[PDB]
Amino acid sequence: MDDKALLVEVQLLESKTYHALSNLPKARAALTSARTTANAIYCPPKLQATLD
Amino acid sequence: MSEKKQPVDEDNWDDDNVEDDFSNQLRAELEKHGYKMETS
Amino acid sequence: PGRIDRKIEFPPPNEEARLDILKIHSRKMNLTRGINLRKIAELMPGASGA
Amino acid sequence: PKNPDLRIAQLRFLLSLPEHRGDAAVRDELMAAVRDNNMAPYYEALCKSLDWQIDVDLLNKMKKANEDELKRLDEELEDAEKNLGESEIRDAMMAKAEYLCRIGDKEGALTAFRKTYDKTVALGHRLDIVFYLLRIGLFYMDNDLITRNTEKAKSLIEEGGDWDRRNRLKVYQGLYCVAIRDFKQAAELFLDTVSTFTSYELMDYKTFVTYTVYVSMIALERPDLREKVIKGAEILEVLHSLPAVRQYLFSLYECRYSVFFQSLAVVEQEMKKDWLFAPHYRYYVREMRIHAYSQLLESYRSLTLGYMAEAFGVGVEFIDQELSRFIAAGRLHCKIDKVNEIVETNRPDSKNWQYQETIKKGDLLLNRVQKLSRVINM
Repeated sequence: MDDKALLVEVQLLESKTYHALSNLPKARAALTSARTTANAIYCPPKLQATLD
Repeated sequence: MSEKKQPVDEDNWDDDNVEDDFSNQLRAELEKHGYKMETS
Repeated sequence: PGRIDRKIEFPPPNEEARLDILKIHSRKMNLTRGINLRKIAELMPGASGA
Repeated sequence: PKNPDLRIAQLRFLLSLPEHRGDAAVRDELMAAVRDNNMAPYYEALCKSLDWQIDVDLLNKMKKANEDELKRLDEELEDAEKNLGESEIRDAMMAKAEYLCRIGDKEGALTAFRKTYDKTVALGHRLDIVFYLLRIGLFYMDNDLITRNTEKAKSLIEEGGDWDRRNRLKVYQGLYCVAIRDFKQAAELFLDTVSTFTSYELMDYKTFVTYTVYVSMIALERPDLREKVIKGAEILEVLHSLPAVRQYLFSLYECRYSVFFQSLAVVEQEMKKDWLFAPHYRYYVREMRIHAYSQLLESYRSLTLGYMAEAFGVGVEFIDQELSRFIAAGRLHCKIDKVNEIVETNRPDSKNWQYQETIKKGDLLLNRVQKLSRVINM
């Protein structure tokens, strides 16, 4: 799709549950894809600290 | 080269190493090996 | 043309020619399945080849 | 088809040799056998299971109609249309060959296989036929089929196409588990676990995780077991699902031996419901018990077996009789003792281990040059 701010939520929430299932490198790759997605949004005014 | 002393001469595929050591000692390994605990 | 008899150009390769260059360097590369090099070759609007 | 097909070979075995295990296996096999028009290979099972039932004639006219529907299809095809190779004659005549694995016995299927292998030039379609021989040879455990077509796969085919061979990396060592190679080859090439789609070529995934974790703790104890199965990540996902298997792992690594045997008795009882089963059950438990004894007698040189009366389980005389069988077995390098009641160990040293190896390798080569010096000079 074209909407962007919902992708940063679902990329970060998967990086929780891959880390919750004790898979470290796949949670690394999901977080890195969340970083390069989060570089093109008006404001993550609270989601930045959730990402950080 | 006949030497004139000849005249007579996993299915079990690696069995005899297992069988020479353990033969038939209740191989389900639970009824006494896992069931000592009723004594204590 | 008393000195140099053959002048030979090297234009940037075509889409049919970008496919063949891609097959040489991805030879020892190990691809899984479900992958199309022709789609990737169409993602290069006038690549150099190198 | 052939994609969930290996569950049938489980229910052939699970119904047969334990007759007490005969309640629910017959209930979902015979209904599954009247499904998929399964007609040839169950007459042997119909001798060992329940006696007879006449739906045989009803499915025989069904198996003949589908045979005749495809018979008139490919005879008209081979007599009208004349392009060959991997063409329409090819996939119709393999649909006969797929019919004879799905419904028929092996004999009509194998002669259709060896006919259609001699026709083709695309090695991917050649390797798919070799995929079909390897599966029907895994059904009937034919040891002479599998030695041929694995050599067909390695030598005669796989110098070309790539990363469909990882399907056979699960198979070459799946055949090593049904042999006695439960030791090193099966654990070595089950170690690449990243093929998850529960296909025909990847027959199941969660049981494949249980298979690669049972065989793994015999190849290596601590030449870094912990990196490949404990520090390994994608293996740790699916054993986080299965609670007993992770309990069976961490009892061995974190050295809790009392809960280890409670896990091990469950594993041996769960081992009984396997179809590649004949080398497992006597040999697996006896190897894992002496496996745990070697690391426990390590770090000690003076153990009293009264310390093994409660930090280990129970049964003072039970440890006594099992160590006595193992020391007499030429293994478990220690010396058991009476009324002092102190298990004393002994190990070789630098000098003692390096001399015991050179005394054997020297005599083997000395006997080797006894013969070689006498082959020459008359």
